[PDB]
Amino acid sequence: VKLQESGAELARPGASVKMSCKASGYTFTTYTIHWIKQRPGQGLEWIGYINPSSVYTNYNQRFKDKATLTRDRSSNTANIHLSSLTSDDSAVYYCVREGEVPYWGQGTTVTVSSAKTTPPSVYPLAPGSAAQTNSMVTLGCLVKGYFPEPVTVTWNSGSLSSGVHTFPAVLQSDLYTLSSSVTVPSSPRPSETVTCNVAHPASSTKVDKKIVPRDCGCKPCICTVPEVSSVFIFPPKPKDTLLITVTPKVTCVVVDISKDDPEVQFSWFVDNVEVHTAQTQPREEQFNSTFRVVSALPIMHQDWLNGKEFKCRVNSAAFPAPIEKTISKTKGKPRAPQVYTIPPPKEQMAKDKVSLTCMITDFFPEDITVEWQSDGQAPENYKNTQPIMDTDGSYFVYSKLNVQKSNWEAGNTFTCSVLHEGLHNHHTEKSLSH
Amino acid sequence: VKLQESGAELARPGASVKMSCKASGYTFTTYTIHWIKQRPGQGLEWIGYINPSSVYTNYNQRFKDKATLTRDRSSNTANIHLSSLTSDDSAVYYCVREGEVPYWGQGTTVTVSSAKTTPPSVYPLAPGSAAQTNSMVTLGCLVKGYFPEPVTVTWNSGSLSSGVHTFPAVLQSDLYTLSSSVTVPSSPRPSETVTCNVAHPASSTKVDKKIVPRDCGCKPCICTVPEVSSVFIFPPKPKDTLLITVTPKVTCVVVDISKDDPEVQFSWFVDNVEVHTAQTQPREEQFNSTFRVVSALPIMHQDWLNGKEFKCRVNSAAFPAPIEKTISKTKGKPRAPQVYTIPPPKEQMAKDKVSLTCMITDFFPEDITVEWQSDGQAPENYKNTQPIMDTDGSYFVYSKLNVQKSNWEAGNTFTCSVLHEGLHNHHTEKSLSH
Amino acid sequence: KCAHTVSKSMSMSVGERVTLTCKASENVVTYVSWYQQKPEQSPKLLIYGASNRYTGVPDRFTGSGSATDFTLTISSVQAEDLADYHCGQGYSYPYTFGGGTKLEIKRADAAPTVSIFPPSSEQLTSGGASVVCFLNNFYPKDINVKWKIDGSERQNGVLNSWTDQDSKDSTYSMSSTLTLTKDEYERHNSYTCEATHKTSTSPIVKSFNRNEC
Amino acid sequence: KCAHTVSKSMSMSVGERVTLTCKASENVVTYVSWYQQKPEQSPKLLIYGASNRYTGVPDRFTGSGSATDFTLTISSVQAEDLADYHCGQGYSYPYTFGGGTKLEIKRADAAPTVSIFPPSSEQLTSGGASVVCFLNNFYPKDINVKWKIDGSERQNGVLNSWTDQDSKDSTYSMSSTLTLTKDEYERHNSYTCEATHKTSTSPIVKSFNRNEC
Ligand SMILES: *[C@@H]1O[C@H](CO[C@H]2O[C@@H](C)[C@@H](O)[C@@H](O)[C@@H]2O)[C@@H](O[C@H]2O[C@H](CO)[C@@H](O[C@@H]3O[C@H](CO[C@H]4O[C@H](CO)[C@@H](O)[C@H](O)[C@@H]4O[C@@H]4O[C@H](CO)[C@@H](O[C@@H]5O[C@H](CO)[C@H](O)[C@H](O)[C@H]5O)[C@H](O)[C@H]4NC(C)=O)[C@@H](O)[C@H](O[C@H]4O[C@H](CO)[C@@H](O)[C@H](O)[C@@H]4O[C@@H]4O[C@H](CO)[C@@H](O)[C@H](O)[C@H]4NC(C)=O)[C@@H]3O)[C@H](O)[C@H]2NC(C)=O)[C@H](O)[C@H]1NC(C)=O
Ligand SMILES: *[C@@H]1O[C@H](CO[C@H]2O[C@@H](C)[C@@H](O)[C@@H](O)[C@@H]2O)[C@@H](O[C@H]2O[C@H](CO)[C@@H](O[C@@H]3O[C@H](CO[C@H]4O[C@H](CO)[C@@H](O)[C@H](O)[C@@H]4O[C@@H]4O[C@H](CO)[C@@H](O[C@@H]5O[C@H](CO)[C@H](O)[C@H](O)[C@H]5O)[C@H](O)[C@H]4NC(C)=O)[C@@H](O)[C@H](O[C@H]4O[C@H](CO)[C@@H](O)[C@H](O)[C@@H]4O[C@@H]4O[C@H](CO)[C@@H](O)[C@H](O)[C@H]4NC(C)=O)[C@@H]3O)[C@H](O)[C@H]2NC(C)=O)[C@H](O)[C@H]1NC(C)=O
Repeated sequence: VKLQESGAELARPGASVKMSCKASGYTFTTYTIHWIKQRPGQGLEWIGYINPSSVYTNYNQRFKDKATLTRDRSSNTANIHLSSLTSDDSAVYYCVREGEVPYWGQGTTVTVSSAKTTPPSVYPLAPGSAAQTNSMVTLGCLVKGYFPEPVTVTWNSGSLSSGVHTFPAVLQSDLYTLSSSVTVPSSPRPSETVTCNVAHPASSTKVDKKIVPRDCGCKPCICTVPEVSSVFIFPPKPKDTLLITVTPKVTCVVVDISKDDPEVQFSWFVDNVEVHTAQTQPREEQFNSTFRVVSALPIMHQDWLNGKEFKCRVNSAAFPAPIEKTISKTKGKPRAPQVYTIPPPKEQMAKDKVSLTCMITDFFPEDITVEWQSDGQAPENYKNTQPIMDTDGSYFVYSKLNVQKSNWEAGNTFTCSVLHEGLHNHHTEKSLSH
Repeated sequence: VKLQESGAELARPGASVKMSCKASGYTFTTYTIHWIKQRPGQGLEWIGYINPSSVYTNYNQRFKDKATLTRDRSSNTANIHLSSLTSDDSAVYYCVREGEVPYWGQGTTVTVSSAKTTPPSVYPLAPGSAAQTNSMVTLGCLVKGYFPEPVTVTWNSGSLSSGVHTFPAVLQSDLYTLSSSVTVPSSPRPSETVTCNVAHPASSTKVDKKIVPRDCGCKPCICTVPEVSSVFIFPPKPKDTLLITVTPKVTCVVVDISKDDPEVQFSWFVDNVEVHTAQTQPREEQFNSTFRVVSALPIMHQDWLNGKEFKCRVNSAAFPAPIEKTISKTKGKPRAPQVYTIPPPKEQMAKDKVSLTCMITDFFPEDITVEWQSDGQAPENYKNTQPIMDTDGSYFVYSKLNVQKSNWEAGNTFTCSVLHEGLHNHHTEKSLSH
Repeated sequence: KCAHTVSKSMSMSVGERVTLTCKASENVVTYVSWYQQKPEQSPKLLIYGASNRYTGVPDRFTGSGSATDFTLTISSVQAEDLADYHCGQGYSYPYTFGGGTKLEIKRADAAPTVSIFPPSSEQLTSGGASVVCFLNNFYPKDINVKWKIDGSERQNGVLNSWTDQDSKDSTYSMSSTLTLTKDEYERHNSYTCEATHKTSTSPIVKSFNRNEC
Repeated sequence: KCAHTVSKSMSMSVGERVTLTCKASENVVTYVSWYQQKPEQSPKLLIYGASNRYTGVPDRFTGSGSATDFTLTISSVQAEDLADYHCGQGYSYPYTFGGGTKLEIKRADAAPTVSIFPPSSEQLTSGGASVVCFLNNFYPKDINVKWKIDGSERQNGVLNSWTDQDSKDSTYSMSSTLTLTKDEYERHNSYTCEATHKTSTSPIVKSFNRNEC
């Protein structure tokens, strides 16, 4: 028992278009059928009107001889041929049928407009952080500058539909724009994401905007004083913290020192405790134009290894504040490098020299050291790349050894030793031989 | 017509002390005078009692032969000599005069305690911000850990006294503590300050604590900066200067910009010539405390490749001189990387994933770029080490590709492409396959 | 040839007996037909002729009239009664419908729930800044939005879209964006989106001070 | 040698005729003397002997008694009547005063005015955290403080100091601090200082997040 209308969208002022309110659910040919319209927040305005056969065809004022109402009883359809379109014809057009005008269709909305079809822009609305209280972080999405209407805003691909509030679009100087809100629980947002799925039908612009939040953390006070000096604390070499007979010294040196800054007086803190360095003060070295005071304090292996801080408090006359900086460790749960060996490739076998790389991988942290060993002792040439974080979050390093064909082919055996904490007794090593 | 008592504060349990209820306002010598006490929230306990002359001297139980009541009629004064002080003697001691015990004095409070005179600590109580409504921001001050009593809390040096509520001190394990509140209008607080003035008489600790509101979060970094900015010109990415469809942009950006330095007006020089950038001026970005104006001017490949300079002249109001800096090339005679391929090692062949490295060596300069290609197109995971200068003066880089055994053994073929100027047509590539 | 509907809108609570008439310019001897047009959907023939309820229509609904007047009494409102209503002159072409009335339902006061949002990082880079301010779920629609650029000032460039009376919720949830210059925004810090409804005798505010978030 | 004062405390409103007696162990033939001891100050000889008001004493005050009993009627209370009162046996040493009564004045109910304060930034750095909670101006003193570490729990380490019946205000204004571990406090967030007086049948709460600046 139904009739629905077809095609009729945007049209240039004056031009024409034809809509066809299609029916079904009974005998068409025995019925009178009108067309009516309604403009923005307006009343109902009756327009054309044909009849069963096609005899009478009563139209009216605002569309006389400029809009034509056909019919095709045979294959159930009514029509309207909007011709001279005055901008004031913009509306949605229904299609009923007499008896007393009982069954109105859906409606198609024409828009008599000179404007150009302009695709919008999505602007995700994330809250200004604050505190996520009351368990309800309402979100929103902004669609601005689209012409004409309408647009379909759906949340998380229509999955979400608890409490959303899409907003009636508003015309603003030939440009439409509106927004939509979405009341959700606090917890799911940070975690399980929310997207703004929208499409401008008349443009075909399907878009999904993931509402990412900001970082209200106040970490903006990074500066650099050009007047007084600035100290830098450097970690001990991994080999020192590994080889037991070697004593791991931690340094901390100042830079911008003139012909006034006294001995500076260095003082360290191994976990809010203070201690006697080792008179570590080779100090002042007439550099580029300023000096440089060193403080190479040795410390127990196990201390760094267990993970202890290292403050380097210092006090001078010019200093506005007795500055200091720690240097604890690289954190986390230590991973041992798989460490492998790859002899010179096939392609490179006629060259004068060759390259055997030592491939250490997926370890943690970068605190590691590498050496090779031709014959049976410390060699040269070997160079080590710098620890770079691979896919999973691990690291890996290559160590290339250079030698001649005579040396290689003479099966002199070369060895790659790797020192990393996660290693068995803080060490491992593999060997290559022809 | 009055009598007031003197000295008698804290005393070790057992030891002694003498208080002297002093009089005036009449003839002393013709009067009988007692002493009475009252302990914490207790009743009145009569004690000694002398007489006019000094004849009768009726004492009582709790103080017989252990407290002595003297007199000195001549120079108007009564006395008490507390000797064996049992902790249960701690109280305030009055001093009346018979007729029927009409004129009691002020009272001195003894405290028989083994405790040590401990000075307190002031802790200002600022409200947890919130909204200052109802026009009455009540404040408070906390005095904790003081022995013995008492203490004098005064607000804004006794000036304020509208509605304050000082709180009865309470003993808590040999430690006293209490607080005081102060009802004031909202407006004056933020503005006209309020201090907490207090003193522990028996210690002489006069202290004034300012009642600042709860120190909030995001504080303006606003690091201070001197005489204008400094610009830095950065070279284009090697891949841009190599891939022909990509256009090699050379940048140059300023840093120390305040809320005054205008648009700066950037202008480039390609060999003492000047040219029109590409309105390359995304400019000013509110950074740490200062802005940052960018100037990403594109340029022909062959220009850089041939070796042309790049001045970045700029002029502002604050600028003492229209500064500019070029960025020509790396010079030297270009060496092409030998570029090889090494599939996953023997040792690592049972693992979940594997590593095929691309070994590019002895080239020049570091201006080079690398990509892999599983199947036959752009892949993921591959990471590139940073160019490091080998023995002879050349360079070399490793590029690791990560994949699974199924992928590898399935002979899907992977390819490593390398782009370096010294290459045939600025490019080369090798491939690995199982 | 011309017919007008009484009370452009009517706010009634359930069970309330609501009536609205339609006055016509001439005599139209009982040839009017009231149509019910619920939001976002096609009208429906409610009653025809004088009264005579069309099939599929509740006994509560009732028509009346003769020549220049035509009532439509509804003893008791409902959720099924939220919509626009307008008489349709059917005597003689051209046919002309009433102006239409909007029956808004009452449900006792309910304050808003504001939430101010600062312009996205993507918009700010293209010039421009849209400070949005959603004041959801509230009744009635009688409320005034007042923005404050920094200290205390409205300005122009405010877009205030409401929404229709929700069906189950029965509340308006108007938004109020505010567009302006990129750096004009950067010249200011604290953006206040004040709002004054009836519910709270005091104003409902919410804002922020332009910081890295 | 022993004398006891009737009603340890008495709550009367102005104009009320209040009386309190003092019973003695033996016969003390009219040798008692009532002393008035207003807060924070030395006692004052009110009446002596049987009655006979001491000079500088109001006609309202009145003594009576003989041997084992001794009254002290006061037709009409006042501001000048807030204090403790206790008879003093003066027949024969050792002299012994009553237990003392506390005349609290009535003024009709008045709810408290709570205000919770979070431990200062200075105390927290020395270890320890004192959450204070002032419940000022209220009548009567019949109230129960209940703290909540985060969710819902009292705990111990609470210090509840009252204050004496104000003279003009006539209200108690008890405070209630709460000391604890520095990080224990850091392990929790929302601190609730609930309070249940008579006035409001419902409880009076006030609290905070801890994430407030
Ligand atoms: C005039 O004075 C000086 C000196 O004159 C010369 O200066 C050199 C640089 C040339 O210019 C030369 O021409 C001049 O003649 C001059 O330079 C100095 O001032 C700048 C000011 O910025 C200062 O800058 C810092 O540089 C750091 C790098 O410096 C190290 O590394 C380089 C390169 O490898 C090396 O050349 C340096 O010598 C230095 O390396 C030291 O060297 C000592 C010996 O000299 C080694 O000693 C060993 O120590 C170990 C134990 O540690 C054992 O005891 C061994 O036995 C012993 O031999 C050290 O091992 C070795 N250290 C290392 C690590 O190799 C640079 O790191 C630093 O950057 C930090 O700060 C910035 C902010 O400014 C941050 O953004 C950075 O991120 C970084 O901070 C850290 O960052 C990490 C993350 O990356 C975080 O995790 C950390 O938390 C964070 N903080 C900390 C504390 O780590 C900064 O750039 C130079 O270092 C100075 N020069 C020297 C030689 O030190 C002045 O400019 C000039 N005056 C003026 C006005 O211009
Ligand atoms: C507040 O303002 C700023 C901004 O706030 C942030 O700053 C950062 C640094 C953090 O502190 C953060 O917390 C703050 O919020 C702040 O910092 C700035 O001031 C300092 C002042 O010294 C300035 O210092 C310089 O830093 C140079 C390094 O900067 C580059 O590299 C770092 C690390 O990789 C990177 O983080 C930076 O972003 C920057 O990298 C740029 O980034 C842009 C995009 O941001 C890329 O864009 C690409 O460009 C290419 C084309 O080039 C294509 O178009 C791409 O498509 C496009 O995307 C660039 O590619 C990328 N460049 C590079 C190279 O990767 C450092 O180089 C510089 O050192 C020179 O000067 C010293 C003397 O001072 C010399 O001694 C050095 O040697 C060097 O000079 C050159 O040296 C070589 C030899 O080594 C010579 O051969 C050359 O001749 C010689 N001259 C020249 C001209 O080359 C210097 O240290 C920071 O750079 C500023 N921050 C930024 C982001 O730029 C302020 O400190 C703060 N204010 C105050 C008062 O504190």
